[PDB]
Amino acid sequence: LEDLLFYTIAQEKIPVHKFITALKSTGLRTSDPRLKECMDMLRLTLQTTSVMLDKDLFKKCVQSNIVLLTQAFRRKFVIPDFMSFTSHIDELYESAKKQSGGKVAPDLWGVSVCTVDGQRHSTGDTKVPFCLQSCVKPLKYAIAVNDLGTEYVHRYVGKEPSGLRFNKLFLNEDDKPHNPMVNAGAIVVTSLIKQGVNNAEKFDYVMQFLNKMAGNEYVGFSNATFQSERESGDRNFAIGYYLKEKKCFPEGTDMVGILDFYFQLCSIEVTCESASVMAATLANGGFCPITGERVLSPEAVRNTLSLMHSCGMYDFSGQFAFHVGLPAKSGVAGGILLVVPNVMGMMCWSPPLDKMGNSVKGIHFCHDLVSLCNFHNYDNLRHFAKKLDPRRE
Amino acid sequence: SLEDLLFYTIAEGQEKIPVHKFITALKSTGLRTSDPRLKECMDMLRLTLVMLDKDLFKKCVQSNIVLLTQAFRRKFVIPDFMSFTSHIDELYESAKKQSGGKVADYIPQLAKFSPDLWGVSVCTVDGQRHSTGDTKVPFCLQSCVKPLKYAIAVNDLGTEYVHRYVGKEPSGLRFNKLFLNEDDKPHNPMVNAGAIVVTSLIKQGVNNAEKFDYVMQFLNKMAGNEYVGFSNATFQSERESGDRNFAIGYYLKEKKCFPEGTDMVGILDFYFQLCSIEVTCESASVMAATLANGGFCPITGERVLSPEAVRNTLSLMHSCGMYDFSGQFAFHVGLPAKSGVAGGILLVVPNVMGMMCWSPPLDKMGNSVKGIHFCHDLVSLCNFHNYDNLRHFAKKLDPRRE
Amino acid sequence: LEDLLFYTIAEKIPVHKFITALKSTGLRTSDPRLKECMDMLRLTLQTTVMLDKDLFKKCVQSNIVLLTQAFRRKFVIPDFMSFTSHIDELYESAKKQSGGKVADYIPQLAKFSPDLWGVSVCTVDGQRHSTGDTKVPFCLQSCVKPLKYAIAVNDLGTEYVHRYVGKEPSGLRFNKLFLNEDDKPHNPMVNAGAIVVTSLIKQGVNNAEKFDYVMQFLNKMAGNEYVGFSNATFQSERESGDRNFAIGYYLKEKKCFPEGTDMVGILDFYFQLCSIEVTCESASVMAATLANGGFCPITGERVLSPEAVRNTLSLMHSCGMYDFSGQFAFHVGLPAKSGVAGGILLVVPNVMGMMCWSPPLDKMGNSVKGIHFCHDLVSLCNFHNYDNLRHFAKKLDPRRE
Amino acid sequence: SLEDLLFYTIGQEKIPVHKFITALKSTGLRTSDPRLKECMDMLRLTLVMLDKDLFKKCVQSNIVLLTQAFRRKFVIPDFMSFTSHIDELYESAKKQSGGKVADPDLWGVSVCTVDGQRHSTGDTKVPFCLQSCVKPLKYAIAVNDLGTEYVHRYVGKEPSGLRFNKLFLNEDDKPHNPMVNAGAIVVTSLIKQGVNNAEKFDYVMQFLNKMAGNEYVGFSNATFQSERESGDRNFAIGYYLKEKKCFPEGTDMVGILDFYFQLCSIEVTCESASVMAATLANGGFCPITGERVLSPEAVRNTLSLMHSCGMYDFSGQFAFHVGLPAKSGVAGGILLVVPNVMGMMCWSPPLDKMGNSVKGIHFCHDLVSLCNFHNYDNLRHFAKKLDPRRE
Ligand SMILES: O=C(Cc1cccc(C(=O)O)c1)Nc1nnc(N[C@@H]2CCN(c3cccnn3)C2)s1
Ligand SMILES: O=C(Cc1cccc(C(=O)O)c1)Nc1nnc(N[C@@H]2CCN(c3cccnn3)C2)s1
Repeated sequence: LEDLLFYTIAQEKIPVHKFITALKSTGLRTSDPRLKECMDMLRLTLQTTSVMLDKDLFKKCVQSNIVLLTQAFRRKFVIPDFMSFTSHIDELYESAKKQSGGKVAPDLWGVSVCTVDGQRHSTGDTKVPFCLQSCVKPLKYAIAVNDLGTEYVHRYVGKEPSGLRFNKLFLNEDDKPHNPMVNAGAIVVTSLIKQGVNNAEKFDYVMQFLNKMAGNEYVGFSNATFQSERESGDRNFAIGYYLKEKKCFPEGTDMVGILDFYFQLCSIEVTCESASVMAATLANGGFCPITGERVLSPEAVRNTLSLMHSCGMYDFSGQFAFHVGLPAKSGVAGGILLVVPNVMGMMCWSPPLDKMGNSVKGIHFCHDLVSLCNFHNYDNLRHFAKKLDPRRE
Repeated sequence: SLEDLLFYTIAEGQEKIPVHKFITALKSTGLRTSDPRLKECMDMLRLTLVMLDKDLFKKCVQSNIVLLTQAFRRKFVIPDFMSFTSHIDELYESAKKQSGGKVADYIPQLAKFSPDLWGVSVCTVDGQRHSTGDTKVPFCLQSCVKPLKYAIAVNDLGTEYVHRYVGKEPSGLRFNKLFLNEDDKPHNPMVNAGAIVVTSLIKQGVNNAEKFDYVMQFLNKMAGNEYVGFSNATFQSERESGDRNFAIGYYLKEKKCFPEGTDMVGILDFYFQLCSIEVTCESASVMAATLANGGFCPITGERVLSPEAVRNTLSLMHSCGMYDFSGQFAFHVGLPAKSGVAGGILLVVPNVMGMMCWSPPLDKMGNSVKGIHFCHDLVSLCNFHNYDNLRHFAKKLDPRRE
Repeated sequence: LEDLLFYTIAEKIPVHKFITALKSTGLRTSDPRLKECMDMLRLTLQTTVMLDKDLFKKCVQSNIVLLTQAFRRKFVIPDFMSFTSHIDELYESAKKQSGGKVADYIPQLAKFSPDLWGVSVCTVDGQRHSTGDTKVPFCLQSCVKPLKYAIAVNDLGTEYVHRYVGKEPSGLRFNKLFLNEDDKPHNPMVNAGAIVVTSLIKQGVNNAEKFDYVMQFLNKMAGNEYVGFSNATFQSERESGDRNFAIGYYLKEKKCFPEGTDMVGILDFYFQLCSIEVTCESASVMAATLANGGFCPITGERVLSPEAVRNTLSLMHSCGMYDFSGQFAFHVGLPAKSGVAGGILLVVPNVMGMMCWSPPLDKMGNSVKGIHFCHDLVSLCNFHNYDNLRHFAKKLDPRRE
Repeated sequence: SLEDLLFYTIGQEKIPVHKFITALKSTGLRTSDPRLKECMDMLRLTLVMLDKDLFKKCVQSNIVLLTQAFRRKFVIPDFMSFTSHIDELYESAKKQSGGKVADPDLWGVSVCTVDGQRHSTGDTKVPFCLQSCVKPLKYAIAVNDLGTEYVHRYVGKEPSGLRFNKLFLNEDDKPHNPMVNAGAIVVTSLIKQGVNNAEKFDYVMQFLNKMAGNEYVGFSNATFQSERESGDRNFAIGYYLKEKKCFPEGTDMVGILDFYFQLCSIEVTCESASVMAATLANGGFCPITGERVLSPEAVRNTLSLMHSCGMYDFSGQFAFHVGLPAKSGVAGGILLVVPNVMGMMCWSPPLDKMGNSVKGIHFCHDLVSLCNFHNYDNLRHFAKKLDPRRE
């Protein structure tokens, strides 16, 4: 298997740089956690002789990681021609870049891609930290369903868009918040997680869960955003008191403590790069693609994607489901967390928002992405007219 | 050569293949001997008529060799079809025990149907077929026709024109009491007001008899020429008790929701006719499979609908297709479906198969009790939910795999 | 007594002096209750311009009760001349407000000059005053809604009528919903409620007889002044009545009609009732019948039961001015009903009826000049439902010397 | 002279004091009436037989009021016959024993006419909290001090219609009216702005004392503590209004909520509350003191909104059948105004499903079935009703 792969890259010896170039062109990064042993071995070899790899040295280096390297080089990844795909991503990025309207809650614009096989691409401002805000709502819902199951969670929150052209009603007709993607629903979801412990431990628990979803890439916290959310959270206090009065919380809930935790969760920071990996975990059935670790149950992921599909883009949710047909979640910092199930996760970020509250550039990019590729939920992988299918050669 | 390869597969060391042995093997892939794409092969077999040498076999199968090769090399979307239909039969028998609900009675033609009629038909995107129960009994599409006529409208007129007159979203728990959204358009094509507007868009400028003929011809193609009929007795009854639909018609007219030059009372007549179109589970499953197969009819290979028409139809069936149960159905079942008052549920598994489930008794939401029960069990068993993962699906079975 | 009254007006009374004094009370010489007196005066000017004690007694004796109340300043508004002078000033002030749009949805409405403006007053004692265009016929339209509701309650009682229609404003939900939560039209003053009310009247006879019955009832309310019919308005209403057909089918589906109703026949009758014509003068008498507990003030006949009148006034108060109803109830505080021809039927209970008419409508559908006049009227006089009769700051109380 | 005329009406040489007192009470006035203070002081100084001269000395300072009383010029001339009807209505409502006390057999009705004629039956001297019955009173204070235009920049003027009171704000982002909780909360924020809550409360208490002609007004600290501990719905309203900028600039919203709970906890008796209602019936003048308490504008606006908005979700039915401005509260009080005639307070703790006192609702319907008091009854033609304004 090491030999087979040796011949593919070879003709007596392989220069190390040639192996690295070929590896990167598959879309994997040399820092990928699943390539740690291989890359450690290569570094050790460049020490123990001072740039050329025979059959035997090669086998020694790649043997621990041979399954993944074989899939990579045999073009078995979900997107086999990754270089051609990222060239299209860059063109969509540049086209969205020209849409400069909208209002910040301005010129920063980044897009990151992580496939379900861990292939990575970034364009623009993808290493700048920003708060998740409402992008965290699907993530904490997934955690709640993961730990508690669908039946328990949906005793407290509903499963459908309100329809009302406003977040204006807090409760559906059964006295539950409409869904986990609206503020009242996210507040109730927050109350379900890790009940019985203090806020510091609840927060640590959620942070550890997000670290795993992001394959240990950047997850941080903006104390400045937290302070500001809590000082202008009058609408959220209104929701909290309303839910308390209507008995919407689990028995023994400290409602004002839950609101504080809620503001903390909104203030969690990511980059486009780290958030794309979180989205890829959702695209990959709850397994983190760059570590192989099982993070969320399949039930948690399926429910989260269903509700992002119908409820994730504020009052634009219905239009977005129809035209784009992908589970997505927007936030006021300008983030759009986007999932292409079975294919990839993305995070798009540009601060200026349209009248609906959605990033202008991200919305434009999402429409162009589905115009180009047969990724709409109800596109037919068989016949798709003029679209490109990046899953094929 | 391809015919020879296939000859050896069926021959298994023998010099000649008995005809019955070829037919049995063919049926076990899921294809029917009547499949329109196997016409030349079956014609040749009839001309030959009970033993087939290499040469005679090649003469018979040569015109249809591509399809027969895919069949016998287990390349169909569901390779182990026999095992799959065994699961379908178990789900069928389990739903059969759920005999609650009430048959619709508001007209004599609905009230007449036995509560105990129950059929399920499957047609995969490769034309593999299976039926259990009462699958050859005609019943009216009723609201099951709504996605089909919307697909026709989008096919002929494009998304932009159609959605100038009808919206694209569920109204939400505002029930179905409001006829128009805030932009004075019916909320979507799956509610009565939206379907009435859609009906006014089709084949404009010709009389109702020609509009109806056109729609009937279109449904014939979607069904691969299987049973499509018309119930004049249902039509007469719909039209005499259609007070709610007349209220909608006058309301839309007042709010100028129709294309210029519309004869609103004539459109209502056409609407009642379309609701009275009859299918069987068998023929409707093929229509659903056309939608699962990106607009190509799987048992004919004919392009019937544009990709845009099919995608838009499936999107709206997903969110709007099961009356007030639409949101719950989208969440738990996660498949585009459309129910009707005759007890039909038209069900699409994109890229995999179409189905029609039919049982007259309806739940409190208006949906077939047995069909709803079957749809839940189907997705509990198989990784067919829209947001199931194709790689990691816990203990579900994936019928696309060996 | 005739003698007492003789001395009040008096050795001999010139006829012209008796007539001018009579007119200054606000009564008209044509008042039906003065017929015998005026007949006797005309006969006297034929036989034998001067009236001694004896001739006077012969003339006024048949009508002496009414003439005594008139001359002893016992009418509801004793200084009527001073009151009508205020009415005229309010009229002239509203005349300057010439904004709004004439209704155009049918040719018969679109036709009316924006500048037509009339106000007529009829007190509960039959005192009359008109200013401006008060003898021009126009269709009641929605102004007929309280009148046919009153007829229904008169003939059938409150409990029967309110089995089919509700008793409350829908709330600023506007009038997009045809039915309340109990599947009844919200009240008799909205189109769906008026359609159901129409189905209750004179059931079991044909439309021609239903119409004749309503017309005879309106004639009595108007003390036999002008009540007519605009066939041209009727034809136009019926050919563009799409919204009303929508309501009719909706009500039929929801079983809102009395058993055996011919819904399309009811719609036809509904359009006929909307096309009934009045003048400001004749409609003010209809409003005065409602102000006077169901007795027509110029004939003394009782047109409607006390129950019918009370219920009609209650619903005009809360539901009568379309989406402006709540604002109108708060600021003006009088039962009123508007219509798309520019009419405002206005009732001051225990005091008077009025009809204000000016075609140009505001954005709510109410006559701009009529609305302006109604506000000024209550700013000036202590007529608001919740003004006090004893302590009213700087308002004038016309029912007081 | 007026004292002499009155002397003759009450053909002896001398009037026993008891005979003057019993005749006075039969007009409906009480001997403690503040407007009869000088007369009753003089009688006490005199103390049992009164000649022409002594009588004149006693009644002279109050002679105008005593003349109206004895000449049957009061709004209800045959008061004794009227109170006999009130007692029958009282006994008939007494038999309606359903409903649930807010989480019991007490029943009182008090009448005060616009002329200060008084009658009570049942439990009319037991203190209970106004609760929502305070809403029209504080709205009247706000309009009195600030005018209609300013107040209605912050609160609307109409019933919401909506199934219940599920929406806090109308389409213009104002609470629908002053009689719903959100509207009363905004009204509370308008009163005596810029001073602390203790002074705002003192000011309102002084205003209520005048409306009640100085009869019983108290405060239930126990009710206040309970309202604030379970006021989650009111905190939701407060935060919602704050977010939508519904309060005057510089408002301390949590302080306003505290004041709101205090105002709900003010105590009255049926007797003292009937006088407050009579102030509203009498154009803003307190009938038993003659003092001007509220502007005519404040009173008219208050009565208009009580008419359409005062009886929770029963308001539209009540307006149609009863046709009188009224305001109910969760302690079982119904404050009722018959404009130009009288105020009443009905109190019985058990409430119907709408939140209204069962006995009070029954009494209000019977009162208008009997008498031509509906706002759209006619004063000349009224079928078989009794008109208590006539002899
Ligand atoms: O109708 C129901 C379901 C429900 C909620 C509570 C009780 C029931 C029941 O009757 O069982 C039903 N939902 C509701 N959700 N939220 C409501 N009110 C909140 C606070 C006030 N508000 C608005 C919005 C716009 C304008 N003004 N105020 C939104 S009402
Ligand atoms: O006002 C909007 C626009 C719109 C659309 C979606 C939501 C809203 C909203 O209420 O916020 C408004 N649309 C409407 N569509 N249909 C309406 N009325 C029809 C006939 C009468 N009717 C009913 C229903 C129940 C009871 N009574 N009559 C249905 S009015």
